[PDB]
Amino acid sequence: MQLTDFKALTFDCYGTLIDWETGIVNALQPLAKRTGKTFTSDELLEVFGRNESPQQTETPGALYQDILRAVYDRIAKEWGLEPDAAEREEFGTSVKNWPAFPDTVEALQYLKKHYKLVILSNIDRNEFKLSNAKLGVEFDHIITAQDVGSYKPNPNNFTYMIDALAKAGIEKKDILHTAESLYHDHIPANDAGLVSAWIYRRHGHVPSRMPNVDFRFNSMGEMAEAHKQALKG
Repeated sequence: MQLTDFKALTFDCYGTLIDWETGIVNALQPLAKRTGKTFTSDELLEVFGRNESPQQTETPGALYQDILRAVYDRIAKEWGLEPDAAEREEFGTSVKNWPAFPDTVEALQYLKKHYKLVILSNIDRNEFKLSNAKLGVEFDHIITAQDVGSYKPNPNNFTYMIDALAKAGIEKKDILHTAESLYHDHIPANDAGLVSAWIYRRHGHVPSRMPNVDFRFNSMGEMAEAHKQALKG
């Protein structure tokens, strides 16, 4: 089991490459400032998570911005504020502002030399295009929840991706699924017969079980460095 056994990295974007948590903390600043209260990042993320839950659907909405706009309205109400149209507009379009983790770009640029790179995203393709502009590489394949008709961890998202890759010449055994989320990514990766690289980020949705993972790295940078070390012998 070696990182060189694989030809394609199939990535989660949001949570693995793009730091959605920081993006949401930042995006909540205008509304939060209006409350006059000071929140910790964990507090903001708790409020976001609890208010995004009721927006979840089986068939994905075409535009992720509609989820964010609905969450904005709910949070403003929770905080005892009237929603503001301008604030809602900005919050709803905030994905483009969500930052890459500081290690992401250099790691992707290195890994792009050696692997076919794939995105499997629950956020729509147009938002991803805006994130892609700050990720520093071209992706070979981009698969979204809208394409599939469901959100990961639905197994169809993985089957669709695997089938797309097979048509592009990549056998299932040559895929390394690289992601932060045990629940959204590694449980279904296990069930789809993929090998997993867990990019654990800040570790330490509740996964029903702990999935098997074959590699563990704190960041994409660490994964890239492990590849470099592997090549050294």
